[PDB]
Amino acid sequence: STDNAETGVIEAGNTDTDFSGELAAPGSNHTNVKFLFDRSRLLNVIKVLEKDAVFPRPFPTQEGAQQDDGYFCLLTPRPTVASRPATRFGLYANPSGSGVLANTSLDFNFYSLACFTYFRSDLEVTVVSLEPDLEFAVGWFPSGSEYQASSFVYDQLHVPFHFTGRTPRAFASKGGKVSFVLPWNSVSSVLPVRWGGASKLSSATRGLPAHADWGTIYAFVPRPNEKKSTAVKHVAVYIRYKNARAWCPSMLPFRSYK
Amino acid sequence: STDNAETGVIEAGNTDTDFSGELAAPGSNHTNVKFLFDRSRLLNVIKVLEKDAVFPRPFPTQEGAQQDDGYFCLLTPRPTVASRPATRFGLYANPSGSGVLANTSLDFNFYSLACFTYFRSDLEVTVVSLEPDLEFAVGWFPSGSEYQASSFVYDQLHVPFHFTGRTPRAFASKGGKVSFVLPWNSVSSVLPVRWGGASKLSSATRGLPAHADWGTIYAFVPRPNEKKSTAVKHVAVYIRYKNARAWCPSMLPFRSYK
Amino acid sequence: DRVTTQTAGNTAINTQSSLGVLCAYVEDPTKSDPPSSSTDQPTTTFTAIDRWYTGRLNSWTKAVKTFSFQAVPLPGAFLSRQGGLNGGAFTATLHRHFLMKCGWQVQVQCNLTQFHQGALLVAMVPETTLDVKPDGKAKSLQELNEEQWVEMSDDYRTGKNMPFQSLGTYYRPPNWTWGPNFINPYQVTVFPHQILNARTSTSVDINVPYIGETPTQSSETQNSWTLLVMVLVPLDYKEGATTDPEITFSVRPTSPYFNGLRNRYTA
Amino acid sequence: DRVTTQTAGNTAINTQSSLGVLCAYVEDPTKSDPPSSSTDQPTTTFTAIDRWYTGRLNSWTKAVKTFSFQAVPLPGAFLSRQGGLNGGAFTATLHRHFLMKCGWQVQVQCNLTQFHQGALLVAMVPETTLDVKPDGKAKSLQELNEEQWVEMSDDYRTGKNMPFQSLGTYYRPPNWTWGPNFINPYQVTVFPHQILNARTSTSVDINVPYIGETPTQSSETQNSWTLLVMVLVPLDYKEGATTDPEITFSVRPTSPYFNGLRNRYTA
Amino acid sequence: TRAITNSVYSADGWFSLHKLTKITLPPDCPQSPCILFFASAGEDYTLRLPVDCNPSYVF
Amino acid sequence: RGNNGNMTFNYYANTYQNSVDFSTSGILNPLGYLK
Amino acid sequence: RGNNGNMTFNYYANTYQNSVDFSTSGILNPLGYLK
Repeated sequence: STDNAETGVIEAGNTDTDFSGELAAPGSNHTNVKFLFDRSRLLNVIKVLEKDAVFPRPFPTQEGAQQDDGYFCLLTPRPTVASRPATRFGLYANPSGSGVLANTSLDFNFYSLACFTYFRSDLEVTVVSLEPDLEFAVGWFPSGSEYQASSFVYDQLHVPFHFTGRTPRAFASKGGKVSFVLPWNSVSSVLPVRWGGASKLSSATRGLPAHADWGTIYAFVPRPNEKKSTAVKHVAVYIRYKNARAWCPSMLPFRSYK
Repeated sequence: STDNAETGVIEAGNTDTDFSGELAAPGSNHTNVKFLFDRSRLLNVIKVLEKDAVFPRPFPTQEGAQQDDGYFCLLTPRPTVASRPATRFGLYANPSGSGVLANTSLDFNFYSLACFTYFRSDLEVTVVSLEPDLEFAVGWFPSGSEYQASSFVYDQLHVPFHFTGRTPRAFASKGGKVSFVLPWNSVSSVLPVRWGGASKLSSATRGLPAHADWGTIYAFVPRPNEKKSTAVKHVAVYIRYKNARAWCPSMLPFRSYK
Repeated sequence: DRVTTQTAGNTAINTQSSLGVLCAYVEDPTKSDPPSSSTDQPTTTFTAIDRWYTGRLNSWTKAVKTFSFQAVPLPGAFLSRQGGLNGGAFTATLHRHFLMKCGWQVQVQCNLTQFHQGALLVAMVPETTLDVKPDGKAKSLQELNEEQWVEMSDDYRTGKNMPFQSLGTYYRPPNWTWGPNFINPYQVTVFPHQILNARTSTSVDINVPYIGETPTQSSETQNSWTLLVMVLVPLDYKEGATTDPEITFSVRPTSPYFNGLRNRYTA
Repeated sequence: DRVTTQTAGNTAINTQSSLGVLCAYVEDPTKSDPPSSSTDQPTTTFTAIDRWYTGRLNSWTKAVKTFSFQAVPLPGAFLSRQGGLNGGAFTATLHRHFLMKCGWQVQVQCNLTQFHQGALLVAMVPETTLDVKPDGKAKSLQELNEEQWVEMSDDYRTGKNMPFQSLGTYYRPPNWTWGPNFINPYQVTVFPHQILNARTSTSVDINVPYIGETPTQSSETQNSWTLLVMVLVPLDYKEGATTDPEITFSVRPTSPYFNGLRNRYTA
Repeated sequence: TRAITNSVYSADGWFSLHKLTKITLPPDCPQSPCILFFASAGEDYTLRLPVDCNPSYVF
Repeated sequence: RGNNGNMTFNYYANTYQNSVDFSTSGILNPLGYLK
Repeated sequence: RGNNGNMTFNYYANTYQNSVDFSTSGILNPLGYLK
């Protein structure tokens, strides 16, 4: 069918448009955005806390900072680094040495189907243990709050301040899991998948949204600091995007030909 | 009663047809196809995965292929070999030596009552562990998909890519079971019990249906590859044919007189 | 009563000892709807493929044992030209269409006399690889014309010798014992059959509809039916009688729906 | 206004400088009744012969003089495959039917530029032997591809060289001077024609019905039409322009009525 | 939607842009013009069965 | 209905539990008719 | 409705399960219009 594609709008035609044929039946609705993003996937593998940690200091962190890394899961499909929102995703090709290997995360299953710019949904976090018989718990603090980092001596036991709070501290059973659904808490109307504005928190980094997150979870162990174990235990954070809505179509990542 | 059986149709008569008698009562409906196939039975005994395996390469597999066998249960009453659909069923009479003893499977309870050619049903897979206190999980990938065979380093732990996906990865409890019902997913309208056409995937093997399956399950252990155990643990796959329909009557297997 | 002339197109065939058309699985197997797996306009029947294609089949001596069968693949016989069964305008249309969805209507003629005994079991057998050698290769006409009647061994009763993918040199080659494309020779009467007896008829009449795992199957691969002539009682006669009675067969495709037009099939 | 896409079957052809279909001798040359000289049921059109069969024709240099024609026999081009004009399902149906009664619908494409001059006279010429050498033999493709454009001598203007029965050695062989299958080259515009000018169009459109001395003619003998491409003005261009413009043609048989089915024609 | 095993180089056939007549350019015009290809879905193109993606875009 | 005794209550719907066919546009009848 | 097969019964309310927007005061339409 004779067209002009310089116009920018092409009417999607069928076989009957040029030839003799008919329309096929509608297959299914598995491309529905509220249906397609509504399934769980691995987000980040964070180490389980055992003491009242220091939250990671803001960038640029200098050496001699006695902070606690690899502990907080900033719940976001966008690339993160050191439990803080980043712009580039970077893994370690040859991690020999040298400093602190920063925990990065990315939602691999999201950006392959995030052909849009803005995305709003609830979040259903399931925190699966990666340790046999682990009796852990799961904190949370919203987009814009900060970690309460101290302890209080309860009967000569340094019970930390992340055992309590007005935010959900879900306690897992022995060998169980933690599953709860978090609302869209951030101050932005939508989470920018791609962002081009500047956040003026620092020397203004272009393309870094400051409040594109559902918060930040952290696993801990419900014992005081005297009962701190030795081997560092992990946990695995599965998230699901409940009630997904997506705006403003955009690009999919570049599949290299090599 | 005087008849002609060369006609090919014989009216099934009663005692009253030749003699003096009466019709017996209707006994029951346990010959109903939707009722008779709706019961579980052992299909295949597959070994539980512990690392990100290589799926078995297509036939003819040559030596030096470092693939992982005996791991995938192609969910099908038809004869399988090496987790791939076969035409003949072959056990090992004297398995001494010599190469890799290929895992074969057959539904013994089906073909003794598969007096038909085409068969469509849902499938209710129950994966019973054959190991005490085994904490396993059960994957699946549909008829036409393929195994996602790699790993991603999550906090210096080689977590495989078969922990996630858009297909059901049901996680069993410790000492529990996994039971779920799979729809008729294959691209054929019905599963051919007996097939005579040629699949043109290879040099065309006659009688080999390429997409006569409900998919392929695989058991794994929810630990990363560093926590790989030594003793190879098994699991047992029980399937049930929910909502069975069967067409085109055919033959039952030959009971030998010896 | 028993004189039925079955006109189709320009080829009418006659039978004066007709038992009756064994219409299979339905009342009228001619009635069929177009395939639902083709968005293009299908090539329906036309007046040069609605006729009785007839070719010979091998003779039936006294040396033929019980259950020695003889299989005609449909549409495998139109393409390999088994028995001289040349399709003509049907095969020249079957080679150029990718998918083909038809139902068959066969008739096997073997006129015995009143002084002969014997019985064939003509039966349209669905989905069997009885035409294929166990090594994968389909039979050629030089190979059919040397065995003449493929005897019922235990490799056919068990399905031990159906064609297979060789596992390769990696896997240990397993002892094959069974395959679902067997013949249980005592249960071939479940299929759409008539018995070609030496004392009731000379010709049998079977009419089967399209069956298949897909709503239409490929043209060059399918063997959805198989005209199976099986000897239930061996031929016996006193000497002087007409030795080796001929067997023919006449095949008519009822309502075919071709799809996917392309050039002539070159493997 | 001038963008006409002529869909037929599964082969739609396009032209963006269309002058209009020159429907010949009637309003609608598609409408035709079955032959009255066949008591058998005729094979009408079907959806694999209702399409635009397209083959090339020779190039048009500057060396081509005025009135150098080039003739396409219809249906003589489907059978000899002149210019690659392969009929496919039409020729495979034309060889098997003894009589054939169709009307044609042609279109000749030769895209000049606005800086070229020249004019072809495409004209469906009825009942001419322009494809035949004077010695009786019809031309083969090796013979067409050496002259490329059969020049208008006085043997064609007088019809001196049309094919003939040799009288033998008994009669004195007479001085032949004339024959009715001449070309008067100045009067080819009485035929159903359009002029393929270098400044009005790239394609011409002619639609002719079935004509013939009998209500249907034989299949292997007839030359009832002849797609005649005649050069009225020689091609001229300044140097640098696209030398030797191609000429194709697209032929569609409108409503054929085949008769007399037999096996494939073997002379 | 993915030629995993096998489709030999032949899954649903081949698109092929043949040129019918040569492109007749006037003098003082660029040789070798460029046909820009797109690929859109039809008004009846419908998808089914999500799977895990290919995460090799990030490497 | 098959081997299903849960006569009262279906928690999941029809299209989730079973798998219904998509549209396109007792009495034991014999499997072969003499005509 | 999304990937939600629990057609019958919602235990928690709307504003607890979901997160409704606060007020201020199929049919696939195209994402770009030639005007």
